[PDB]
Amino acid sequence: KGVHFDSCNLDDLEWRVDDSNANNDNNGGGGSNQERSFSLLPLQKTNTP
Amino acid sequence: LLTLGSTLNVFFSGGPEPWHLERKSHFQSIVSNLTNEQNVLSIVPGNGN
Amino acid sequence: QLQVANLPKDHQIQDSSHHQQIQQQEQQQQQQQQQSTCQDTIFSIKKQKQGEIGTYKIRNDRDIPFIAQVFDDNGKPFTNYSSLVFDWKSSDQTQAKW
Repeated sequence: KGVHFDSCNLDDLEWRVDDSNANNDNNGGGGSNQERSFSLLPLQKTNTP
Repeated sequence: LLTLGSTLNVFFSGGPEPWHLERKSHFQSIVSNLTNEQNVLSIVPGNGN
Repeated sequence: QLQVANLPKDHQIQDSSHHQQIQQQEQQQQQQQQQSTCQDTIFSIKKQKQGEIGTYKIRNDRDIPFIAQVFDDNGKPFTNYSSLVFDWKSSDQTQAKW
């Protein structure tokens, strides 16, 4: 406890925003991107940081 | 701006919710820019915001 | 704090029909959608600061039980507080009356 790995290159992660009311509806609907407080930003295809 | 002895009610919106897990850590605070207030104006908190 | 007294229902015998959990999750998801807009209602009471009177919308033509919930000032509710005396009031006993 208090030790990590020296280096981690594993950048491909499955990041999401989650919506707190989505309890029932197993339906492929294009939900309106208006009610969310947050949005996940795109990764730029600029030079590697 | 008020006349002598006039009184107004003032209302406010937005800013932080009482912190989810503890909530007694929250505050609202209302004060004037003088170390001597009680001779010039009276400030009284209301119900809610 | 004031809260609405959600009384227990009758303790009907606990059948184990798993189907009840589906209709509970259906109602919870509909309630989570309605919690976006029904925020002004007496069922949406948010824990007040001391003296912080909240406006809540409620329908006329009914009786409603309320509970006086007592806490220490760490904010914990008491497991028993039946040594205290309470005082129930309204601004107008035509509009709303104990």
